Amino acid sequence: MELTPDQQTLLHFIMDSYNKQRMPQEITNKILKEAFSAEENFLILTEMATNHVQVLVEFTKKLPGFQTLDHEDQIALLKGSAVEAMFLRSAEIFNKKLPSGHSDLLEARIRNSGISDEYITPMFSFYKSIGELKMTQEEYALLTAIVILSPDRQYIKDREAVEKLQEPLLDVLQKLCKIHQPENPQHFACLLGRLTELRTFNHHHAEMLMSWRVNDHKFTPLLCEIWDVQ
Amino acid sequence: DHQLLRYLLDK
Ligand SMILES: CO[C@H](c1ccccc1)c1nc2cc(F)c(F)cc2n1[C@H](C(=O)NC1CCCCC1)C1CCCCC1
Repeated sequence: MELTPDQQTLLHFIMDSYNKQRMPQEITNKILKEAFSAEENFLILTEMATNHVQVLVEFTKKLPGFQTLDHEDQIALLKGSAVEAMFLRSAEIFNKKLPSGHSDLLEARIRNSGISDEYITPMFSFYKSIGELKMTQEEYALLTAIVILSPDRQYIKDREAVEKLQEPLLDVLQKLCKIHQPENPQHFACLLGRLTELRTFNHHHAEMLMSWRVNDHKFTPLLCEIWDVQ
Repeated sequence: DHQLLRYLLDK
C-alpha cells in the first residue's frame, strides 16, 4: 500500500528532474501581462515549445534505464511523446491557482492566440478534465515519465525493454493515487484514461500550428525535427 | 534525419 524505500527514491529522483522545467508563473505572467497579436503569440509559442523540448530531452535522459535502450528506440520514444508531454504540461499550468479573475483572463487570452476555434475547444475540454482530477506535482511528474516510456509507440523495435522501464513508474503512481485520493478508488484508472485522450493532440498538431493567423510559420530547427512542420 | 535530437541524447 505504502511506498517502499526504492519507490520513495525513484519518486524523489523523478521530482528533482521534473522541477528543472520553466516555472508555470513565468508562462502565465507573460500571457496575463499584455494582450499580444497573433504574430507575437506564434513566436511566444515557438520559444516556449523549444525550451520545453530541450528540458524534456534532459528529463528523458535521466529516466532510469533510458540510456541503456536502443538508440533508434530512444529517438522514437522522444518523437512519439513530445507533443503529449507539451499538452500535459500546458494542462498543469492552466490548472495552477491564480488570483480571482486571472484564470478567466488566461482562458480568454488563449482563445485569442491566433489558432482556429476548432482546435481551442478540445484543448480546454482536456485542461478542465485534468483539473477536476486535482493532480499533485508528483502525479504530473510520474504521468509525464509514463507518457515518455510508452512501449506502444510506432517504430519501436524492443517493446519489452520499454515496458520493463514503465512498469516501476506505474507501480509508484498507483500507490500515490491510493494515498492522495483514497475517497476515489477510480483515480489511477482516470489518470491512465487521460493518457489515452492526450494522444488525440498528435494527429492534427501540424494542422493546428499551420492554422495560426500569421504570414510566415517559422519554426526552430529543433521544433522541425520533433514536430511534422516545414 | 533527427540530427539535433540524436545530438541532445548522445551529448
Ligand atoms: C500547447 O500550447 C497551448 C496553445 C494554446 C493556443 C494556441 C496554441 C497553443 C497552450 N496551452 C496553454 C495553457 C496555459 F495555461 C498557458 F499558460 C499557456 C498555454 N499554451 C501556449 C504555451 O505557451 N504553451 C507552452 C508549450 C510548451 C510547454 C509549456 C506551455 C500559449 C497559448 C497562448 C498563446 C501563446 C502560447
